[PDB]
Amino acid sequence: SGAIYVGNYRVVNRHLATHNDWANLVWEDSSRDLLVSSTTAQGCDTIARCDCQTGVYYCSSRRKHYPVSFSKPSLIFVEASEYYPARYQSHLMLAVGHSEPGDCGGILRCQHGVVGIVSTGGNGLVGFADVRDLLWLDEE
Ligand SMILES: COc1ccccc1CC(=O)N1C[C@H](C(N)=O)[C@@H](C)C1
Ligand SMILES: [Zn+2]
Repeated sequence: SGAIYVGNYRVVNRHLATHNDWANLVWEDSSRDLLVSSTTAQGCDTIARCDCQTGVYYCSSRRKHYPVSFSKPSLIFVEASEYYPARYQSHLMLAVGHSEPGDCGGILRCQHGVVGIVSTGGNGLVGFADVRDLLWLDEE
């Protein structure tokens, strides 16, 4: 589990969105595994607007933050899970790192801010849904 809280937005994995998220929906995209809902309170996270390919992510199944090198956002084939069939997921970045299904939502960050959230993994890989192109998260 986990979310990004920037401005009056909450960014979560679409597959973990709650009824309150759907009832306060701003934007969702199944191909990216992302959903954004509105919040009453202002958040403290800031979004990175950069080209970093190194950062640090939070892994709840180890209670640890790990440094990682990750690929550029791309269209990658992801195997079937409890939440989606096997399909291509867009804007996904892969790294070598520990992950388990409930690690989705952990933040990946660089010196500029939040880069994305854990969305996929297995066998010593972890995949992150990028948010750096969603410029509207920084306003209104
Ligand atoms: C945290 O991910 C794992 C880690 C180890 C093993 C398996 C997983 C699960 C995993 O790969 N997915 C990909 C799915 C997607 N974003 O399409 C999502 C619903 C679950
Ligand atoms: Zn950066």
